[PDB]
Amino acid sequence: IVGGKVCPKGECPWQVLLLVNGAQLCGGTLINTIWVVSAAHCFDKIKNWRNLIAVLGEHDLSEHDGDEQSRRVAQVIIPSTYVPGTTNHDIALLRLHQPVVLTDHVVPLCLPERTFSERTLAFVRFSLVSGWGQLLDRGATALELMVLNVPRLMTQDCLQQSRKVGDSPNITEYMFCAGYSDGSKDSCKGDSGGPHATHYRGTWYLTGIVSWGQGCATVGHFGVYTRVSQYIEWLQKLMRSEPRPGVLLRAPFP
Amino acid sequence: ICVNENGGCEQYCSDHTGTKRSCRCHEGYSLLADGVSCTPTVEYPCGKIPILEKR
Ligand SMILES: CCOc1cc([C@@H](Nc2ccc3c(N)nccc3c2)C(=O)NS(=O)(=O)c2ccccc2)ccc1OC(C)C
Ligand SMILES: [Ca+2]
Repeated sequence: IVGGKVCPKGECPWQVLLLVNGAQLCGGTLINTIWVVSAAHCFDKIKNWRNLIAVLGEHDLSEHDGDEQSRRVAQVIIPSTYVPGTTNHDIALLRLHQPVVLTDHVVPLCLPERTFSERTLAFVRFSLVSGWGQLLDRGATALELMVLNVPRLMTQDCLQQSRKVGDSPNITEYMFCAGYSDGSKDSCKGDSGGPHATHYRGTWYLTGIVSWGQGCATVGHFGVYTRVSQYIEWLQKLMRSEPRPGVLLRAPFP
Repeated sequence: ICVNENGGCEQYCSDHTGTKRSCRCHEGYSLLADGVSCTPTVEYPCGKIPILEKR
């Protein structure tokens, strides 16, 4: 996260840290005691699916304070429409091997209904994006969880306010822009998979997933987030399904 | 009704037979008698921050 602040410990209790062989991989969002939403692109280069760990209640990566809860990731579900190495349909649904225990430091973010998300949440201007990603473009990643408040743009506006780039990917109906074009504030590659959380009448909801962009906090460019509202029904149906052997599962989308 | 100001609902809104509207809540919440407000029914409802709620 570039240009944000430390999220006070326990104020982003749905934030997930994903590790592979103990190394920082991506962020994620807890949506109930056994399910985490992250980005499909986080898994493009995994070879050993058995060493994927989700950590809840994490804040400071340098110390163990006892609020952290680690769980093995039993299943990674990706839409059939996602193509590794491309940007569209950038979402993954992870089933934890055992539920996390809800505490003051581990709480799920509400996965909203599609209608409520499209009709109401999509019109809330500012939302929070968080993670342990790069503090600067080509800089070190954060030891403490960072958070940034970003405004959402309508896609016509995003394309109009952005600097034209060669081979630049299209912003589809499964994405949305948020952030700033002045190069001061953005989410970064290490924040991939983390939440874009929106407040509405006293409750926070999942509206986006840190997905892609052109260099972190690059002048003339905004952050691009997966538009979670397009996946509510897909996510809900999978959460009612029985687990299947094998960690990776490709599930039909829609 | 739901398209305009969330039909006055705190959380979810469903449109019915003509000018009828029913508000609903996420799991871990129940609807108050005002028909619009959602109150937690569990210790750790989704989307609420305990350290801020207890302060
Ligand atoms: C679908 C994801 O696509 C991309 C993802 C990314 C990197 N993430 C982000 C996330 C949010 C960003 C933000 N808010 N602002 C600025 C930049 C941001 C970069 C990433 O994760 N890099 S990675 O090298 O680790 C990797 C990439 C792809 C697949 C696996 C790993 C950079 C480019 C990407 O695509 C091209 C446009 C085509
Ligand atoms: Ca720690």
